[PDB]
Amino acid sequence: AAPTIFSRILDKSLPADILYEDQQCLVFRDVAPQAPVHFLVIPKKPIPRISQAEEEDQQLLGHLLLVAKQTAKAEGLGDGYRLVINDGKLGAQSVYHLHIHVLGGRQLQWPPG
Amino acid sequence: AAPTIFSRILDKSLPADILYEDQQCLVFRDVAPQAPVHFLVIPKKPIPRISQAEEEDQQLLGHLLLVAKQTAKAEGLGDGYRLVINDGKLGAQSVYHLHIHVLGGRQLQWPPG
Ligand SMILES: C[As](C)(=O)[O-]
Repeated sequence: AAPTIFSRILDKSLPADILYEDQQCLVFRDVAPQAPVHFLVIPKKPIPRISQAEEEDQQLLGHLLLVAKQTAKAEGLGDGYRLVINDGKLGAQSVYHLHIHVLGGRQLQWPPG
Repeated sequence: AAPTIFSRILDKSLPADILYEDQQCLVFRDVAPQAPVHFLVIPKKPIPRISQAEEEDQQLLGHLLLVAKQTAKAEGLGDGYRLVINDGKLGAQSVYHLHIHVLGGRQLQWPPG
């Protein structure tokens, strides 16, 4: 039944560098950054993976992408960035709580893994 | 906005392998695939890049993520996949019309470019 590590970031049990918070979501820096700017946008609702989002999540999912781009701008990513959502094993999903990676501050390569 | 190659996919002047279409969006296979399954989810509203989405796009943005995961399921991506949105030069955004890449059918690496 126990929730993921992200539930303990959300309830502030685990210290994190939090960039933004509202009643729907939380934004915090990734502690294993893959770029000079690397942060995560997560819903408070513990959707485990994008494959398990439902129609009722439409507004929340749109809010997560708007918060990602608002936070990218606040972090100074004016020359481009990348949003990544990993689902399951082949996506290399680490924590089974929905998160959007935001990466910037270097040239991102193609393919994206 | 200037016409892009996506304008020619949307008006069906440029043939594509179209997986899904509704009032709000179009889904078609990427012609330079980076994985055995690689398709694009695009809005019909020509938002040039995620950095230029606005609050009024919330419902559309949520719809694009739900169509991405519904189409991933229809394409048999039950072992995981990756969603990628590129913004601007450092994101390696090729076409200035908002698109979500969906990649599956192989193990995606980390970092994601
Ligand atoms: C051919 As493309 C739209 O993945 O840069």
